[PDB]
Amino acid sequence: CIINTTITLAIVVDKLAPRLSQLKVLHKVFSTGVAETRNVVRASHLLNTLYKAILEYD
Amino acid sequence: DDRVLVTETQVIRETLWLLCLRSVLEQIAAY
Amino acid sequence: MIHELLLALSGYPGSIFTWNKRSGLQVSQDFPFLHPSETSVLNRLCRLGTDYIRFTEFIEQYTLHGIYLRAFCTGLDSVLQPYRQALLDLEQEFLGDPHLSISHVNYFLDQFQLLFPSVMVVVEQIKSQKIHGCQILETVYKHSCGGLPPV
Amino acid sequence: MIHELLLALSGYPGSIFTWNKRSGLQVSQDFPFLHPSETSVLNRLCRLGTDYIRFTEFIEQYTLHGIYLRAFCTGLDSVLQPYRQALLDLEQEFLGDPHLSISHVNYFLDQFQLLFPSVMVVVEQIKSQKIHGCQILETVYKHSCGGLPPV
Repeated sequence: CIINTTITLAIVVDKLAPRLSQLKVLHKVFSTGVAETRNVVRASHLLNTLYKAILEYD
Repeated sequence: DDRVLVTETQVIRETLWLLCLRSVLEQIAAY
Repeated sequence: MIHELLLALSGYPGSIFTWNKRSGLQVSQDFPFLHPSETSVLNRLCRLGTDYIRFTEFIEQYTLHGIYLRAFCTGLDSVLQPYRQALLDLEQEFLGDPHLSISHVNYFLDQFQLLFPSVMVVVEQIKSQKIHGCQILETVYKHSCGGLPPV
Repeated sequence: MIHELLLALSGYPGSIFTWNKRSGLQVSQDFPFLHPSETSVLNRLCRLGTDYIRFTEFIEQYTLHGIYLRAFCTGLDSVLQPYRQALLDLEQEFLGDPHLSISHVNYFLDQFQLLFPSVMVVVEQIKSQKIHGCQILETVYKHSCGGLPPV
């Protein structure tokens, strides 16, 4: 729709509200999947963070 | 101090690729 | 100035429309280009902008905790959707004919001007009494039996 | 430049996309016609081309000997078939509308970008440890129990 209606800054942002919201969650869910050495603690602590982070959003 | 003086629509295209001007861009940068 | 205003009513304040942390949106002072009689209707128009800003600031802040507070804000954006959509339209009408004045722009808000005020104290009762838990499903219900059809 | 790139991702390097025997495919330097911010995504895009070239060079070289090495390369082209077929398509979409940018082209690869990397070290273990004989049917199997569904 840019190459082919007027479009400016304040419109594309508000159009992307339900995405820039969903994206902020991943910055906190993934932050606990990156801050950590054995292969069994990096995978257990990750998979357990999700099941904890979902019960927060219920 | 010199500046590039970009047009307006060019910014949105650039923002899509990333996906007061120094202020508004600073927020999208955080994304 | 039209597209300048339609951003001020969106949540972005500027030089013409200064922002104050206590009072709210308001016009700075007299402007030579415009008439000195409009300095009033805008102030009457900003009484609406202050509501949306104080709304979205609270919506983002999420503030108190509990799912019933999360969902209230989640729903609070839904009722606030026709406000935004009706604001995007104003630009389209002004893009067509360049003979429309602030009078027509003020006229277009009509319904939002008599809705926000009644849906402003519902938020104020929450942040001023620490309404925690399912008790929200009554504090909002006790105000649901209001006379105003729109509310 | 589009059809220029779609050849660089096929195994043919040129002036815009120089070839280095050690590093791999990469953009030469800044170009005035294009933006200076794209010089990155292409370099992110070439990390895929380097894989296909180093693949097909090894596939042709057949290098070590043994039928189980011949058949491995014989099969290695089969998994690499959807990569080529999905590349022929990109030209057709660009032939229709001339408003598509590199962003969409980068987006189309999607699956190939997360597959080649995991199927790159399987080759490296062979050429670096002289895996001769039927022992390949385990070295490939020990990596077949990976989590990535595509792999």
